[PDB]
Amino acid sequence: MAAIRKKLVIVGDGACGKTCLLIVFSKDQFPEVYVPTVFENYVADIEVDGKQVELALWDTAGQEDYDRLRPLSYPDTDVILMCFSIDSPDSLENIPEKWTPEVKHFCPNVPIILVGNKKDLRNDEHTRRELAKMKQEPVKPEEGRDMANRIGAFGYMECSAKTKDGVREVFEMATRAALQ
Amino acid sequence: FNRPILFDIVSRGSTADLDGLLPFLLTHKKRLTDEEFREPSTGKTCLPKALLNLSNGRNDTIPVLLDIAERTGNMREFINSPFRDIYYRGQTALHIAIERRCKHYVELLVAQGADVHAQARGRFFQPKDEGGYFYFGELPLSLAACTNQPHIVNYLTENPHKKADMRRQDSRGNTVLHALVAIADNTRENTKFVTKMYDLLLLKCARLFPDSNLEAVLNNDGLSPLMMAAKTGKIGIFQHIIRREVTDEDTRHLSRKFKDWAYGPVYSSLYDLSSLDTCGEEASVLEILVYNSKIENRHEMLAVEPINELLRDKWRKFGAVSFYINVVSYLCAMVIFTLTAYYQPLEGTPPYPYRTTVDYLRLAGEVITLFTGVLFFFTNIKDLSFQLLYFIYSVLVIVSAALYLAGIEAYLAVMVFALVLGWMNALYFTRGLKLTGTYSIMIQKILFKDLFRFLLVYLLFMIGYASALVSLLNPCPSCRDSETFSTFLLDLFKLTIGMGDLEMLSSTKYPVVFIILLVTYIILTFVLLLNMLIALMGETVGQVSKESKHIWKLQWATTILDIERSFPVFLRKAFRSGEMVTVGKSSDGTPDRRWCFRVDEVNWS
Amino acid sequence: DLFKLTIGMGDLEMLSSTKYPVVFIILLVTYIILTFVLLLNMLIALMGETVGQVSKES
Amino acid sequence: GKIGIFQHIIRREVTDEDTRHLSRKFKDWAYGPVYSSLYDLSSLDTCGEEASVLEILV
Ligand SMILES: Nc1nc2c(ncn2[C@@H]2O[C@H](COP(=O)(O)OP(=O)(O)O)[C@@H](O)[C@H]2O)c(=O)[nH]1
Ligand SMILES: [Mg+2]
Repeated sequence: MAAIRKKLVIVGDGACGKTCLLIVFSKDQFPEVYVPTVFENYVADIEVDGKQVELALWDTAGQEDYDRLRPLSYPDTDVILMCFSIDSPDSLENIPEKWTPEVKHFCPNVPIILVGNKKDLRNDEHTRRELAKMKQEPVKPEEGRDMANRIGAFGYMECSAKTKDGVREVFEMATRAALQ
Repeated sequence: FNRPILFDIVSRGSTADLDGLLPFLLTHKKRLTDEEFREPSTGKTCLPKALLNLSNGRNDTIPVLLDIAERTGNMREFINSPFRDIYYRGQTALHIAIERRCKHYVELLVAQGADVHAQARGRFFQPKDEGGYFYFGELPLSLAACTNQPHIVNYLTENPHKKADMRRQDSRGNTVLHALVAIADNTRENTKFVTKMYDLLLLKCARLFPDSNLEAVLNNDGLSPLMMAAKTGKIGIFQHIIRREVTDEDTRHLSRKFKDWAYGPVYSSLYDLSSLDTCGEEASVLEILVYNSKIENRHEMLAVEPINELLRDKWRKFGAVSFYINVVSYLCAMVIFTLTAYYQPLEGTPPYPYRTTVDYLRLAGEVITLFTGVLFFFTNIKDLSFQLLYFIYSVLVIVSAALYLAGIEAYLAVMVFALVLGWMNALYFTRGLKLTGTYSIMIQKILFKDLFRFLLVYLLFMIGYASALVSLLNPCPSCRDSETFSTFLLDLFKLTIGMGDLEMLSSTKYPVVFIILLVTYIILTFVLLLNMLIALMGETVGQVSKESKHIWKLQWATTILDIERSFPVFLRKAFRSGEMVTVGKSSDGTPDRRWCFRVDEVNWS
Repeated sequence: DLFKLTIGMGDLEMLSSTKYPVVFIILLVTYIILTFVLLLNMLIALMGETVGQVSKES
Repeated sequence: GKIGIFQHIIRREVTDEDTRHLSRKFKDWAYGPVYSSLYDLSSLDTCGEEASVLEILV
């Protein structure tokens, strides 16, 4: 029948795999060299519970004018995909401090999902050494559930855009929450 | 090179200047969709600016812009860039090409891959009631349908590249057929293409999808296009839908008025009672028409032959009998309640012995009136012109019963008040009579609510002022004590009416201030009563000759629908109007068994 | 007695019988105002016909 | 109570760029019918530093 359209907004810190996740979901191909700052004006066809949903993927960035025009993307949203890198924890501790309030102020009563992008780096040796140089450890799944507890988000699933693992169930959960 | 000069190049349509833009974008890694090429407030990119500055219907800079965009690889984002301003949010470049009546450019963008299902969510794309100007359904196909562009609609629905399905709905759920009902006026020129495009789209959606009826996709408010037409006061499209006839055999199952037999001038037409009489299964167009429709065209739609004859048949079948049964039942219940309250002994504190046979009769009558009250609560909480007054009556009687069980004597007063409301409520039954109709229609409920407000203000004023006066009384006729307030209130009311005596002035220590306060109190009470009478006469003369001449049909329709809604659903189906008839073969090939109502008419042309 | 009271002043002797005179006062005043409104309606009917129906019918 | 000159002074816009300090109704953006204008509030919402056109008017 008619394919409903749901508005999806992906917010997160700089270089936390937002645009890469959107491109992997949409074009099925991980960007090699030229990853755009924002992946904009794309609608993706997904099937959930035998219902056709067109996900209007809206991307937000934290650089230059994008910080100024990020507020304008929030109106009419249906699901919010807050993003934090699994490898980079600073996003995880910043999510509750800045991201949870900004989304709540412009998107009341809207489902909230926080996703652990760059999951592949959890076991990466280089990233582990870089974190140990700064006395840090990769985000644990238990830590992710603990962060979701503070916000009260719809759910927490980890994504690895480079390996194309988890890039589908996250959007399925997002459109399921939007269908509510 | 720069936005201020580039927006001038596209406006002037100078292809000879845009030559160097592509090398500039390649060497600076810039795309036409970056904020350096977008107006900041309106997010208007180059293409929307190119779509208004049209000379002779053509702008040669648009193909050049598209060719530059495809080389940059941003063609999808350039062709679908939405405005960000609250007044135009969501308006992509496709809506501008459809509003400007440019079929060639609509073809160009749809071929290049423009979003054919882009929702324009701006404030101007909101209904007039919600603070907007042009509500067209928010979709590119709906905009073309509401703009009276049949060729653009056909192109959009039959694109080799990507076709817009007619079953899509906007944020409010309004489909393409709903958007043709919200843009339809009552003028003759407007209704000769709204109905034409309505039928065009309905048949197109019937052939494309034989198993789907586009007139069956309810919006977010649960209204089909027919119910939306009934609610929003659009008479022409409502008549067209209720009298729709289509000749094509493949899509002839969409008709609603099937001719059955004819004899020269006279002929019988079976109208289809779909959403006109659902027997409470779903919303019925008649119920939205009588209650929800606040437009002045309610009487015109009630005069449409299927609806009028359906109401007449409902009245004939069980309307009069059930109306008189309800009148008799209420009258007998009120008489029983009056008798049981009267014969009540009230010997000392409640409860009271029911040992005596007369006492047992009182108890039985109290049980009967309690059952009536609890029935009214059951109906009201099932719901949750007299509903509110039947509810307040039941709340009052239950409060009285709770006081009587508690042993509080005060019950009589509360119980008495309830009885008064019961006698006032009986006027609903007298709504039809011409003599007291105008009083029963709106006075007894609306005027009683405003009157309750008025005597609430009056009672608070009188009580506070009585306290103020008794503050001045001589403590020790009307000397200050424990029961001073009640007797003083009685005396004050007596002076307000005119049956008072100036024995009050003898007690007071200070006559002059007491006289001043009383004269001011008479002034304010007279002002209150005068304002009450002013409002009374104003909203009495609010009913006018046209009103009083048209109300009766509506009130009789209200009477019949209430009586018909009072019945249980099985009883609702038992007294259905019309009969099943094999109107014809459906899309799947099975015959359509539709409940149809036979109306006999004449055509002399 | 109530017919006499509604046609003319009647000293309000019945409030001697009542336990609660305030509710009796409220009922009396609401009954009087309802009667006045009903009279105004059933007499504005004729006045409305006189000022509304003489346009072509008289 | 001169409505014409008051109206003109309130929405005075000078297109000349050499002397644009005089203008009061600057235009931030304007697409189609909608005009987003910054109206200068000098001497209107004075806040007590200066007499207010609102106070005199009301
Ligand atoms: N190892 C790994 N690297 C990733 C993944 N997703 C993105 N990246 C890299 O992270 C960089 C920043 O990602 P990007 O999407 O540009 O950040 P954004 O614009 O803030 O979303 C990219 O250049 C990617 O190469 C991932 O799942 N795993
Ligand atoms: Mg990005």
